Amino acid sequence: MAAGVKQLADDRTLLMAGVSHDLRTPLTRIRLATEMMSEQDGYLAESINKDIEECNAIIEQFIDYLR
Amino acid sequence: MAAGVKQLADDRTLLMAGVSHDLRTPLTRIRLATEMMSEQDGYLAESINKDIEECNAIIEQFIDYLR
Repeated sequence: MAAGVKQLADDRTLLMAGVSHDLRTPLTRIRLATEMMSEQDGYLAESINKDIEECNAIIEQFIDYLR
Repeated sequence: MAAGVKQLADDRTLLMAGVSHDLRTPLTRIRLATEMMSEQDGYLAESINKDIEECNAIIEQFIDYLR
């Protein structure tokens, strides 16, 4: 295949296992951190897992221009 | 200037204001969320602002191959 392409792939799988793999370990430790005060004020606990949901949206929106 | 370049810039300033701008709003809300249990266990509070410090390191290391 003649074309010359070295920056048109390996980004969707490299951006998840690349950044996610590391940003996924902090929500777990803090899962229990906020889970503790999640009783005196469950609010925080969800405020975390929620920022995580937005973390997945930002990854697909910022990856939309990395193909 | 003859060369043809459309993917060799606008990435360092587009990756900070691009991703940071959004990932910086969750540490503030949680700044107070964990700040609450930061007394019954300040540990968590720092566990957050710390993941943030690593958030800046990961951005410069993942940006090192985006020039």
